[PDB]
Amino acid sequence: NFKELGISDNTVQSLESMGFKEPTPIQKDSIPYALQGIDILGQAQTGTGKTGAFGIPLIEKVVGKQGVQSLILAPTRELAMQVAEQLREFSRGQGVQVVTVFGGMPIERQIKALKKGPQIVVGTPGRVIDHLNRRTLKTDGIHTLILDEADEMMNMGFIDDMRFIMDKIPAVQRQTMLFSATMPKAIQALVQQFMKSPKIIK
Ligand SMILES: Nc1ncnc2c1ncn2[C@@H]1O[C@H](COP(=O)(O)O)[C@@H](O)[C@H]1O
Repeated sequence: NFKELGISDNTVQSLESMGFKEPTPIQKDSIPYALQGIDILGQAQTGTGKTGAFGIPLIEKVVGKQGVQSLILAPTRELAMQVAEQLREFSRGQGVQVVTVFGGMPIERQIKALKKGPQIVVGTPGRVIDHLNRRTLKTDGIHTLILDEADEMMNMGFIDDMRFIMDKIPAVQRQTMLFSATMPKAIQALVQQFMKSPKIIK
């Protein structure tokens, strides 16, 4: 169960309340490794429980810390919103802020949210780069970087954006996770250059 995987009591209560009675296979396989700080390469698709697989240990990692601690990249506004909603449910009542940054709104609204130093930022690669270029997303405290559906981000033209983000965020103290159903050459290059010999989970 989630307790036996190493998850704290308050987070487990929140998971139970959202209907997570038992971990999924990918959560059982990933979570103990994610908690150990190891880089993870997940070959998984929606339906597996992959949001919980990265999100649950991320909550355990950032709770009680200050400033932007983690960045999750998603291919679409819709997936970003869904991931952010789940993370807010996981972390219910523990003082964790989650901020979403994607296109379609003026960037001023997001800048204001980022000034408060949310522990978790979830965004699309293009919008994230806008904040990096404006210095409104500080990378100095970012200790976890998650690429959700890396193949889909590449299908939408974001490979250079992903490369840039992975190069710009300091790597030595960073834990990186990459989830993707397919791994074409461009994605394999990201793993080889920007990750630390990740554990492969299938
Ligand atoms: N351990 C679990 N028990 C029941 N439902 C879950 C569990 N983990 C994830 N889910 C749900 O599984 C669906 C697929 O999640 P994902 O693969 O993260 O897109 C989502 O609706 C989640 O809420």
